[PDB]
Amino acid sequence: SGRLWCKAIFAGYKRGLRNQREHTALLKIEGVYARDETEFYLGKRCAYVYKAKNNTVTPGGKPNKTRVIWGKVTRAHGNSGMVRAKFRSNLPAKAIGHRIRVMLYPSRI
Amino acid sequence: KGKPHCSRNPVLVRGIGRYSRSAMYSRKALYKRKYAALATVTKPVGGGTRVVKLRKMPRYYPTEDVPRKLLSHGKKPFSQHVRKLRASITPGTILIILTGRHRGKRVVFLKQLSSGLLLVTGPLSLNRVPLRRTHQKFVIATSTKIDISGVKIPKHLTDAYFKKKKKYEITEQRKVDQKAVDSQILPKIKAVPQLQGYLRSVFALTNGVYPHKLVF
RNA sequence: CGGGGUCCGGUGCGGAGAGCCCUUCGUCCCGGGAAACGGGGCGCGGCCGGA
RNA sequence: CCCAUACCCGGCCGUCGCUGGCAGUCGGCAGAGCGAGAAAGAGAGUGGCGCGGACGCUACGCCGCGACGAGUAGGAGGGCCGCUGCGGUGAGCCUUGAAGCCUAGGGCGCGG
RNA sequence: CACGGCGCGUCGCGGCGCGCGCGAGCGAGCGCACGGGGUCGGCGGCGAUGUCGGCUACCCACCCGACCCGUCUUGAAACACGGACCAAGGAGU
RNA sequence: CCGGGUGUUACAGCCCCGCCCCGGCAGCAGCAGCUCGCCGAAUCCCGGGGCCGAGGGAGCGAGACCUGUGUCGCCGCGCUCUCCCCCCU
Ligand SMILES: [Mg+2]
Ligand SMILES: [Mg+2]
Ligand SMILES: [Mg+2]
Ligand SMILES: [Mg+2]
Ligand SMILES: [Mg+2]
Ligand SMILES: [Mg+2]
Ligand SMILES: [Mg+2]
Ligand SMILES: [Mg+2]
Ligand SMILES: [Mg+2]
Ligand SMILES: [Mg+2]
Repeated sequence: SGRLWCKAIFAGYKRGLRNQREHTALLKIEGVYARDETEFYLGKRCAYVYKAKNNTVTPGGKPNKTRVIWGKVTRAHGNSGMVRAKFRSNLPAKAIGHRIRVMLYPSRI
Repeated sequence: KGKPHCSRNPVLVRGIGRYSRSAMYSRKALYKRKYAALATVTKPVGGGTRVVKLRKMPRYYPTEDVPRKLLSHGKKPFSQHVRKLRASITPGTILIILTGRHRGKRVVFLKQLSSGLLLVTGPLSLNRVPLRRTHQKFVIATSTKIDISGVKIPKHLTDAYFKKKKKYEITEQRKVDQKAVDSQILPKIKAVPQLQGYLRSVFALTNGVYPHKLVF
């Protein structure tokens, strides 16, 4: 009935100043702003959900316009709650500053 | 011959015994345990008798074949894997299903099954979920428990019972088992005030609350 | 009614944004608590409220 | 706390080294080893039923261990890269369609 | 306690060390594994005119990177020189 | 109550110094979970997250009286070929 995930923003790729590695993304999870608070989210699955034009099949339902790129949280980043994430395919750059759902079912509690 | 005795040393740590070699030589009493030095079947036929050879040669060898594999030791089939359970999960605990069709429904937990799946049920009279299996990873175990140490669940229910077959029709055996379990579960949860409504409700996340902050 | 005086309360801000509000499984019986002034109505016709 | 083509661990390609290993496919005519800390014989001798057992080895081949890989001028090697003609060879192809040319099609090779 | 037979025991210092014989250097089975590089003797869904797969290649968008080659030169993106574009020919014999 | 002055334990305290068993008692690099160290042959246990799984005929025992099998080498163990006792189903 309600919402079962947590908001994160796809801030950007793991990078230096002149090089960027697109195989690792940086997520800003809402509400967590320090390293001693990000150990909860380590290993949780994350999803980038977006609409498209063509219909695609969905598990346990009729086809619709929704598509998803899956991934998982790997490790903390920085000192301010930033999180490193790895997805099965590198996220498109058009998702910079957009919503990624981090879920809870890879649970350890 | 000889009855198989148990191991003479308790496991101190995995792979290390409590007693040393000499202590074992003493405890086993080995000082007085010294020791010193198909493919054919004859059948009658109505002629005479024929020596039929079972395990006969194949009538077709393939163009080419793969070689054998090297031997490895630490790999075991899923049947005899050691089963682990989270410390926070004990019989009579409330869980929150996170991924099934019953998303975020508070459900009472009863028993760990043989293959590692949790046998779970919140009495479908109030939260509408039957006897079911659920993976222990995909559930949140809150710190609210009831006492179900004094309830009996049938021994016939198991993973073979819950295994999918093949439209799915519920069986009368399923109905009677669910009734038998819930007739004992329900009075226990009705003793605790405001617990039936809690189980009826559905967990959700609103803005301003974060799982890493909130405790359960 | 507004602005001052005295006085009384709070002041690591419990008249707090480190907060508040709404909170959703649904339906059926009977009982208690709140309400009888309440709830719902392009269901209504007006009166003000805004640059 | 952040990250370089640096360092550590892993996979893959190649080069170099071990001038490494394999002719032992020794089968009812046989007996399946030469990884094992210690230079050298699973030494030879004379006296007190069911007929059965994968792959290999173009030795210019196959297989195993380590280390390493920048490059102008320049040197060398390998190209089952490419073009034209000649001697051989493919009981080769082809009017049931060759050469050539075009292609949002399917692929191979690090590359030609 | 990585101690475990009997002897002849000096193979010996006073017993321990440490030698000579004992069919003569042959006890066997099962089982578990932190043991010479991963397996499952574990599962779940969606599939006929709208869906599944197609790295690359066609077009488009985004983030990062990114100065035009050849040449002489210590030094070339150069306010150094040759070059509008395409086909064929073209130079260690 | 405050300010100034005197001063030497008074209606507070502070520092040093012989001993009383270095007086005695905990305790001790202290979860009074930060008063200040260097470590581990004087060091072990448990748990969590991430990436990967390359290689593919290792043999065992059977004895010329047999010819099976594919859980094998090194390493660390347990049980039996001795006999009793205890506990739980
Ligand atoms: Mg390496
Ligand atoms: Mg080079
Ligand atoms: Mg074209
Ligand atoms: Mg840029
Ligand atoms: Mg020039
Ligand atoms: Mg020069
Ligand atoms: Mg000029
Ligand atoms: Mg000139
Ligand atoms: Mg010009
Ligand atoms: Mg030309």
